[PDB]
Amino acid sequence: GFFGAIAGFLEGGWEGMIAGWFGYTSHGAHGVAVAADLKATQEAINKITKNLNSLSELEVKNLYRLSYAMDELHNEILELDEKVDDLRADTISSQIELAVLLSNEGIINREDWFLLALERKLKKMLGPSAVEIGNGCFETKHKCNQTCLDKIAAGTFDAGEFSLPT
Amino acid sequence: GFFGAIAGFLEGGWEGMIAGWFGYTSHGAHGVAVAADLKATQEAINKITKNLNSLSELEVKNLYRLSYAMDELHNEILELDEKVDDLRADTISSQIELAVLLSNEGIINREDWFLLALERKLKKMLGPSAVEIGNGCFETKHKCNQTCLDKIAAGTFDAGEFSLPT
Amino acid sequence: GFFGAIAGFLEGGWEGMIAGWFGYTSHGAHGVAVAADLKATQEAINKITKNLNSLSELEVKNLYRLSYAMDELHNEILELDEKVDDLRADTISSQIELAVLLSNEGIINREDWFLLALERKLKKMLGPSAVEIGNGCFETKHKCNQTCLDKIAAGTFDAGEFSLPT
Amino acid sequence: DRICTGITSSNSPHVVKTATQGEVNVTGVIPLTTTPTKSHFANLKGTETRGKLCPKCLNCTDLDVALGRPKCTGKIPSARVSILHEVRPVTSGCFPIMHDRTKIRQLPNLLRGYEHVRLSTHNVINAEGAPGGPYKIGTSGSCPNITNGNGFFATMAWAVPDKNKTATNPLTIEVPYVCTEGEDQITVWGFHSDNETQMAKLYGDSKPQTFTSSANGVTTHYVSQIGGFPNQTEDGGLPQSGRIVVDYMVQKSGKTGTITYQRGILLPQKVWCASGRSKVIKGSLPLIGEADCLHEKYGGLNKSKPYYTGEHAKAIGNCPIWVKTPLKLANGTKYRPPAKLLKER
Amino acid sequence: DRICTGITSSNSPHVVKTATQGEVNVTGVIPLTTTPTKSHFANLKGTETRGKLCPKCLNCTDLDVALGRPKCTGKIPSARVSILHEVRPVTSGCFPIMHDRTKIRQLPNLLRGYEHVRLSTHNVINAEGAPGGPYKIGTSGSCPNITNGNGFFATMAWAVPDKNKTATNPLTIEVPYVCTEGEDQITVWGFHSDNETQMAKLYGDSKPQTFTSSANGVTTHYVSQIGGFPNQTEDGGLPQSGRIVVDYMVQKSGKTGTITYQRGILLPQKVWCASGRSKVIKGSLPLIGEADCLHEKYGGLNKSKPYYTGEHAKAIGNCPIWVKTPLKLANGTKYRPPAKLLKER
Amino acid sequence: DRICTGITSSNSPHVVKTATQGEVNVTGVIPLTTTPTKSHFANLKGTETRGKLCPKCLNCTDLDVALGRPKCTGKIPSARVSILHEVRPVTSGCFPIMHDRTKIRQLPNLLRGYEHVRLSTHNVINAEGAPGGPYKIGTSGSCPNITNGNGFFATMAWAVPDKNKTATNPLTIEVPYVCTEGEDQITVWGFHSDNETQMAKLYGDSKPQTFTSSANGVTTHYVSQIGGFPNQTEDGGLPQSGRIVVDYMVQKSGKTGTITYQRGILLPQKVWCASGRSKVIKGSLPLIGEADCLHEKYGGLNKSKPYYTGEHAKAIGNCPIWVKTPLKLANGTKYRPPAKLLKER
Ligand SMILES: *[C@@H]1O[C@H](CO)[C@@H](O[C@@H]2O[C@H](CO)[C@@H](O[C@@H]3O[C@H](CO)[C@@H](O)[C@H](O)[C@@H]3O)[C@H](O)[C@H]2NC(C)=O)[C@H](O)[C@H]1NC(C)=O
Ligand SMILES: *[C@@H]1O[C@H](CO)[C@@H](O[C@@H]2O[C@H](CO)[C@@H](O[C@@H]3O[C@H](CO)[C@@H](O)[C@H](O)[C@@H]3O)[C@H](O)[C@H]2NC(C)=O)[C@H](O)[C@H]1NC(C)=O
Ligand SMILES: *[C@@H]1O[C@H](CO)[C@@H](O[C@@H]2O[C@H](CO)[C@@H](O[C@@H]3O[C@H](CO)[C@@H](O)[C@H](O)[C@@H]3O)[C@H](O)[C@H]2NC(C)=O)[C@H](O)[C@H]1NC(C)=O
Ligand SMILES: *[C@@H]1O[C@H](CO)[C@@H](O[C@@H]2O[C@H](CO)[C@@H](O[C@@H]3O[C@H](CO)[C@@H](O)[C@H](O)[C@@H]3O)[C@H](O)[C@H]2NC(C)=O)[C@H](O)[C@H]1NC(C)=O
Ligand SMILES: *[C@@H]1O[C@H](CO)[C@@H](O[C@@H]2O[C@H](CO)[C@@H](O[C@@H]3O[C@H](CO)[C@@H](O)[C@H](O)[C@@H]3O)[C@H](O)[C@H]2NC(C)=O)[C@H](O)[C@H]1NC(C)=O
Ligand SMILES: *[C@@H]1O[C@H](CO)[C@@H](O[C@@H]2O[C@H](CO)[C@@H](O[C@@H]3O[C@H](CO)[C@@H](O)[C@H](O)[C@@H]3O)[C@H](O)[C@H]2NC(C)=O)[C@H](O)[C@H]1NC(C)=O
Ligand SMILES: *[C@@H]1O[C@H](CO)[C@@H](O[C@@H]2O[C@H](CO)[C@@H](O[C@@H]3O[C@H](CO)[C@@H](O)[C@H](O)[C@@H]3O)[C@H](O)[C@H]2NC(C)=O)[C@H](O)[C@H]1NC(C)=O
Ligand SMILES: *[C@@H]1O[C@H](CO)[C@@H](O[C@@H]2O[C@H](CO)[C@@H](O[C@@H]3O[C@H](CO)[C@@H](O)[C@H](O)[C@@H]3O)[C@H](O)[C@H]2NC(C)=O)[C@H](O)[C@H]1NC(C)=O
Ligand SMILES: *[C@@H]1O[C@H](CO)[C@@H](O[C@@H]2O[C@H](CO)[C@@H](O[C@@H]3O[C@H](CO)[C@@H](O)[C@H](O)[C@@H]3O)[C@H](O)[C@H]2NC(C)=O)[C@H](O)[C@H]1NC(C)=O
Ligand SMILES: *[C@@H]1O[C@H](CO)[C@@H](O[C@@H]2O[C@H](CO)[C@@H](O)[C@H](O)[C@H]2NC(C)=O)[C@H](O)[C@H]1NC(C)=O
Ligand SMILES: *[C@@H]1O[C@H](CO)[C@@H](O[C@@H]2O[C@H](CO)[C@@H](O)[C@H](O)[C@H]2NC(C)=O)[C@H](O)[C@H]1NC(C)=O
Ligand SMILES: *[C@@H]1O[C@H](CO)[C@@H](O[C@@H]2O[C@H](CO)[C@@H](O)[C@H](O)[C@H]2NC(C)=O)[C@H](O)[C@H]1NC(C)=O
Ligand SMILES: *[C@@H]1O[C@H](CO)[C@@H](O)[C@H](O)[C@H]1NC(C)=O
Ligand SMILES: *[C@@H]1O[C@H](CO)[C@@H](O)[C@H](O)[C@H]1NC(C)=O
Ligand SMILES: *[C@@H]1O[C@H](CO)[C@@H](O)[C@H](O)[C@H]1NC(C)=O
Ligand SMILES: *[C@@H]1O[C@H](CO)[C@@H](O)[C@H](O)[C@H]1NC(C)=O
Ligand SMILES: *[C@@H]1O[C@H](CO)[C@@H](O)[C@H](O)[C@H]1NC(C)=O
Repeated sequence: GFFGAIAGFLEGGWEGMIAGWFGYTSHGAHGVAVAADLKATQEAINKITKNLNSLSELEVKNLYRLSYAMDELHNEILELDEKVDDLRADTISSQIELAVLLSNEGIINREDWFLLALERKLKKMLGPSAVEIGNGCFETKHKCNQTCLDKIAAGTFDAGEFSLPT
Repeated sequence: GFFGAIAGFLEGGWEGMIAGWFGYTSHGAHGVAVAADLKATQEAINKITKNLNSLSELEVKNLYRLSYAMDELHNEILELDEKVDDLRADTISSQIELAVLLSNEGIINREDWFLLALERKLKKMLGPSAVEIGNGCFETKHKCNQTCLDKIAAGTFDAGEFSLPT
Repeated sequence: GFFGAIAGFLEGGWEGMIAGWFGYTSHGAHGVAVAADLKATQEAINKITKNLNSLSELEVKNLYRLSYAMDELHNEILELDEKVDDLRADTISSQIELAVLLSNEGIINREDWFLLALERKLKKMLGPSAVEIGNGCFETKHKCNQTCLDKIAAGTFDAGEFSLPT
Repeated sequence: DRICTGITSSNSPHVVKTATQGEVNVTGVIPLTTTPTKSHFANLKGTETRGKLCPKCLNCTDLDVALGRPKCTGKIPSARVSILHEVRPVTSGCFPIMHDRTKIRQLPNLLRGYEHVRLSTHNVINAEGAPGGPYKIGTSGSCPNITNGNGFFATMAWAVPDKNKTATNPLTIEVPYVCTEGEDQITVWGFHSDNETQMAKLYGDSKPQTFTSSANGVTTHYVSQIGGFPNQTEDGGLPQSGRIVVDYMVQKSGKTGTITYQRGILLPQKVWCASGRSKVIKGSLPLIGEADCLHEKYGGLNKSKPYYTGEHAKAIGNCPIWVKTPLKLANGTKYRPPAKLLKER
Repeated sequence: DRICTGITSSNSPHVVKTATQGEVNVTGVIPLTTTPTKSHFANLKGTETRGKLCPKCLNCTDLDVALGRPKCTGKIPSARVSILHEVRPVTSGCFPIMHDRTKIRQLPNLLRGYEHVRLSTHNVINAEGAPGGPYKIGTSGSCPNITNGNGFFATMAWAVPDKNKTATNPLTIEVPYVCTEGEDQITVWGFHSDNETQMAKLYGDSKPQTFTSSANGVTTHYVSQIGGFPNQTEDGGLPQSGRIVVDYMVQKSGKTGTITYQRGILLPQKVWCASGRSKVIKGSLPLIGEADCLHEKYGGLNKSKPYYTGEHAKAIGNCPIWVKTPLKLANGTKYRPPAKLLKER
Repeated sequence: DRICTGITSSNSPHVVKTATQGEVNVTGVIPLTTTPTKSHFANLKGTETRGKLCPKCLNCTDLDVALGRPKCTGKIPSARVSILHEVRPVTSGCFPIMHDRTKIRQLPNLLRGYEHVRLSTHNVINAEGAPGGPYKIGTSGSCPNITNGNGFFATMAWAVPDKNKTATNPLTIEVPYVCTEGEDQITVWGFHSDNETQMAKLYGDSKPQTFTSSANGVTTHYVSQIGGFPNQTEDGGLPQSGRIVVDYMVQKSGKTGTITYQRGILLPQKVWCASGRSKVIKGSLPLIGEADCLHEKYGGLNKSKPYYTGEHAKAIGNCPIWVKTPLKLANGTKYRPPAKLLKER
């Protein structure tokens, strides 16, 4: 979004993430390692589902025939009735398109707040000795292979086992 | 919100806050201490008031009787007129419900930005020697009892009196 | 906005910024120096342009005369037709005013996220040795005159030339 | 120590509806609706409001004034808002009418949709010299005037043949346009009928007669009845043996009208010249007090809240807007479990 | 090492529309529309649905039941939803009619807009004693009753002069209001005509006759034809020499009607008393099955998606909402170039 | 040193309206509305636009062409948009008419709401053999044809009795349907009347005559006038002593019509067959140039801004949308006090 364009985020992504949309990746001597976060993905899905429920629960009134107007004796009234139906359909369609446009706008914008949340969860769990750079990346003093990231993304990483202050 | 669920914020709150919605709490050897912030509460209230003014200042046109149509001689026209009134009321009601839904959505979402603002105001005023953890909490080198938090929440805290660099 | 009121931002601005809306300013022994950021300004302009395109691309149906109703023989039907036109114009006008109000709300709110993005781009590019205060300002160990800020705002600043760790 | 930012916890008994979280509990709200209570009707605040057509005419109904009954003539004040307080108006006056064979009961209500209404100052045709012979103008004992003794409606002339009492073929008059340029003209005409003996005595023929009118593409046809009438209602109380049938036709500006007739015609004399437009809703009388809005189900209202819930109806003035459900605006913070003591361990 | 936060990259073949970025590619979507398929008409789920007016009357059309044809009398069940399955209803029964000279073909469809419809239990006027002389009631061989042999429609009485076969002037009857207070009254009347010889034999005059009706400000005028009729259609198949012309008039509650007539009148006997309101759309028969919504172009529908795209039309029930374009809700993340290997250098 | 992020400060003379801050001052804006200026009417850009009905017929009005005046016959081009440039159309031609006793002035405007309009190629009835006797077809000196000398309207036949000049009872013709299946049929008929001497000389009776028409449930009744006519207007200028009254009736597809008449009938010959639909607004002629939109108050418009403020009216084409107030989109930053020098201390 407009936030990552200026803050210095990465413009590309990883296909090692198969079990989620948002996740972690560690780059080091061994190369690259990738893991996926499940809770962030789950609540993004939940919010999209609640939005779908909101969109699906609005009612409008039925349009049916006038009871007293007969064919070929009241043609002028029946033409005006048809025009009324046309105009009402047009107005409600325009309103629904506006609501869907707002929904998609919000869904596409949340992608940088879901990533700031991840960045500072990682900062809290990575220990006081790490250094924040500014674009979501962190520099550590220890090796982190696939099992390391597996424990990090699962919310069980403890730097105490790494002989470093916590 | 979805921001505090991932960033690691606290899921509960304090009832020692009686003079505001948002505030500070210090946990230490003496136990817990609580104080409330007045300016944040005040501007949240102000924004809700401006939103109420925006909702209350929209006009629609009056619906009254047709001047030329008489009872029992123009029954078909009068039935169509009643249908027109029904449809217009339905459409405007749907639009008003959409506007109130958007308003409440915004009011409920601002609760995490009002708290990030508080977090970094606290970081600025707490002095260079404090350490940020990542979930809004701070670790200090000095004791902070009720009068300490009273001066912090009032915007008069100066770490110079605590024999620490500022 | 409500974010800068609490976070401690500056309430005023600089008129040394002529080539942009958002930018940098350095205050030191030599006085003040000002420079403007071009990419942030450009993408703010781009988003306002896309919003204008969205506002300008909505259609409603034409209103014209009924084909079968004649003057002075069908006056009641023609009065109801005029009322229908009045009501439809009123409804669509109210919807358009709502959409423009939402657009201006969003445009005015983005002014603090465009500034957080700038703040942490600056933190990334200013080097590990700088210290964040909390309200967007930074403290450096080196002099920064107009050419210094010219290289900073242009995205070519490298602290290595300043004999400091990067 | 540890200093943290937080949010209060309180009783959260209110519920609001959001778009991505569902329904949430909130500390406090701002209501935006009310359900009003039925009241009486009032005067609109800032505008002149019409009840009766001529309120300085005493002992008159609206149809009495519209038909021009003697001692029910007066000046009709202008107004931009009107109240329709009578869905089937009645007379209390002059010669008896068979009200239900035409559309005349609705003539007052029509007249109340115009802002300016007046009665012309000259007669539209000269009655004594109209086609069908020299006429003399008949008066009724059930229609006394200011110095009592005999009268008739001021909008019509009862034309009885002067010398020759004979049958006739249909005759045609062209009714001209006498109002000014922006105004509509309403013309009132009709006919009289009686039992056989009196029909042969007054007119010279004892058969049904045929009447036709035409204006602005609208055509109407009538045939009269000889004897066997229903009972007299809504009149002066004198016994009679005949009845009248009354109608009106509208002439849009510039246009001329036509009437075709036979024995028994009540020719038009004064016409209604009417221009402007007024706003009408249904209500009741008397108008007591003053109010911001007039509502067809609730009477006079003063605006406090922007919206309302209840029965939707027509309304005029400064009114709230109708919504399906009671709406609320959150004025608190979301529900927060009292987890002080949980972290206070 | 360097630990970073990131976002996945996948195939992004879907496109959605935003308000500040234009059109974007997304990994996955949720559709919100369908285009339905034409089906047959069904019974509305939760409501009683009307097809034919009397479905226990066998070998009857709707106009047969509305006119009261012998052996087509029965009880008419109530319903809150009706199907209009015939835009020009036909007879198959009694005496031949010239259907196209009045508005009678639309009488069944009118009757299907009311919730409660019934036929009165007494006659509205006494036919033998009406104005115009003592009458005798005529029956037709093309109209047999339950024990075969001669009948007529139950809504009318064919009044032929008993003793005096002479011409007459117009006569007037007042048709009273016999339904209860909230109900509308529909009155059916008409007239019969023949060739010259038979007109002089039945009535005593061989000239065209004139008929007029008036109710609630609505007036109508007819003149009859002597000889030279079109061909018989939609009848019992017996040869005849004359035809009937049938009409109806509506009396709103409390109101009285009027008919003016001459030789050949079919006087009203049973009237339709009707109250309530029903919801009507156009469809077709038979009704097979059950469905959530009834749609004028698609038949019975079951609601799966909230919206639909196609032809907009009238609909009754639990229905989706019409939109111009297919709409989608994003259920993925924006397109992300596969720049692993770019940074993996 | 201290490096900070900031925002510019400039002149902020513009004001915009937000939803949580009230009205704010902004550096610059983008307008979204204009108030247009009155102009002339043009041709719609991309569609064929109708002004006059037959523009290759010279010295003809629209009512002349609709009535079939000699030398005003021609082919009527199709069009999907029409301009109503005359609210009360006039003639300039043939025999004098009493235009105001029927609805005939509006026949051209009706014809301009259909896309395809044509005049049939055969007569709908044979006039000389119609009921009422053998007829001969009358021509007028105020109606010359291509080789001058005598003519009449092509939509009617003036039927004068050939041998027997006698009075008659009402006669009935059935007017058949001669257009193809999707088309509507418009039939034009009328009658002629004169002073007493000439009525006894032409027809054999000097009394008013009665005419009736009926189609698709719509009925109409007329009575003629003998002598004492108004003055001649909008005709060929020759002196006459009688006048005609002209009317039209519409037959929806498949349906038959009926006329009942007496002495003086102008029987229908050519009918208008009309199908499709066209879009109409009020305007004026001539059409000069080309434009995106046609507006009833402003003429031709070219779309620059998406919205407009002014008088709302009907419009056809590519048009902006009406709004109550001038709207603006912020294209700047909020007002920022020039507090450089305040912090520069
Ligand atoms: C959130 O808001 C809802 C909506 O008001 C609250 O639900 C309400 O809770 C009270 C307390 O239990 C209910 O009172 C009732 O009292 C009767 C006895 O008089 C008892 O039999 C019921 O079982 C119930 O306790 C009240 O009915 C209920 N309202 C609704 C609509 O269910 C709720 O307490 C609020 N807070 C939370 C944390 O949910
Ligand atoms: C048709 O209507 C006329 C209305 O006037 C009826 O005429 C009236 O008939 C009554 C019947 O008795 C007459 O009453 C008489 O009055 C005179 C004078 O007061 C008195 O001397 C007699 O003893 C009797 O009371 C009344 O005068 C008379 N009015 C007239 C002629 O103007 C007439 O009866 C009705 N015809 C039918 C067939 O109903
Ligand atoms: C809606 O608001 C109007 C406007 O205030 C209300 O009319 C007010 O009613 C009060 C009470 O009847 C009156 O004002 C006071 O009346 C007393 C009577 O003794 C007088 O002594 C005071 O000096 C004062 O005038 C008056 O009718 C009117 N007030 C004004 C200033 O015009 C109305 O009652 C409200 N409600 C409805 C349903 O309309
Ligand atoms: C973003 O979404 C759009 C919309 O679906 C994608 O555009 C689509 O791309 C495919 C792959 O090129 C197109 O397939 C076509 O195949 C035929 C041969 O069968 C070839 O001749 C065409 O040139 C084209 O390659 C498909 O038509 C196209 N859809 C549209 C509407 O243009 C697009 O690939 C997605 N991704 C990106 C990065 O844009
Ligand atoms: C006017 O309509 C009447 C309808 O009845 C026509 O009268 C019918 O005319 C036919 C002509 O032959 C009569 O048929 C005859 O029937 C008798 C008895 O079956 C038989 O003996 C004869 O040899 C012949 O078949 C029929 O009876 C008669 N019906 C009657 C009088 O009731 C009449 O012709 C029509 N008039 C015109 C001018 O069209
Ligand atoms: C819309 O939904 C309704 C409701 O489910 C559908 O009607 C259902 O159609 C099925 C299949 O014909 C029927 O249910 C089953 O029928 C078989 C027939 O042998 C029976 O043995 C089963 O025990 C079961 O009853 C039934 O007509 C009906 N289902 C129910 C529960 O009423 C309908 O077909 C759907 N589509 C449309 C276009 O209406
Ligand atoms: C924010 O926007 C508003 C709206 O345009 C600005 O208000 C405008 O300010 C100017 C400068 O004072 C006013 O000019 C007038 O000049 C006459 C002499 O010609 C003087 O008598 C007036 O007292 C006034 O100064 C202009 O009328 C005024 N517009 C309105 C609608 O009040 C405002 O200056 C902008 N900036 C700020 C910081 O408010
Ligand atoms: C009814 O209308 C007819 C219309 O023709 C009137 O007849 C016309 O009356 C004038 C009166 O003078 C006749 O003028 C005469 O013309 C002859 C021949 O040119 C000439 O010799 C005489 O000296 C005189 O100028 C005119 O011919 C005559 N037209 C006819 C008979 O066709 C008639 O007067 C009108 N009746 C009434 C009562 O108004
Ligand atoms: C709305 O836009 C249309 C379309 O451009 C305008 O019509 C244009 O008017 C110009 C000026 O009259 C004409 O184009 C030029 O005309 C000169 C005349 O000498 C010719 O020499 C040039 O070569 C060129 O054709 C023409 O009428 C028309 N332009 C086109 C390309 O069709 C119209 O004036 C605008 N305004 C309104 C209110 O409609
Ligand atoms: C009130 O009505 C009486 C009815 O008698 C009128 O008195 C007659 O009026 C006519 C009309 O001018 C005169 O010809 C008579 O000479 C009057 N006196 C009689 C008949 O005794 C009186 O004019 C009316 N007053 C009005 C209309 O103001
Ligand atoms: C069915 O129609 C027959 C037609 O004949 C009716 O039989 C006659 O009914 C009338 C009416 O009461 C009697 O006056 C006659 O005596 C009956 N018999 C004849 C004419 O032979 C019969 O009543 C009808 N049945 C109904 C209406 O239920
Ligand atoms: C134009 O009008 C003249 C009027 O005289 C027509 O000439 C007569 O037309 C009729 C119709 O066939 C003939 O019976 C006469 O013999 C013609 N000549 C006379 C009366 O002198 C002429 O036919 C018309 N031209 C048309 C209709 O094209
Ligand atoms: C109105 O009617 C009453 C009731 O009879 C009467 O006492 C009073 O005098 C009448 N007033 C006028 C002005 O006619
Ligand atoms: C008319 O008045 C008489 C006299 O009391 C009464 O018997 C009759 O019922 C009345 N008519 C009506 C229709 O009420
Ligand atoms: C009426 O029936 C006769 C007999 O077959 C037929 O010749 C004639 O065409 C029919 N009339 C019509 C209008 O079809
Ligand atoms: C049209 O009228 C003018 C005016 O008299 C005349 O000069 C011209 O010849 C006429 N043209 C046609 C085709 O009739
Ligand atoms: C008819 O023409 C005559 C002759 O000039 C004139 O005196 C009269 O006023 C005209 N009629 C009308 C209604 O203008």
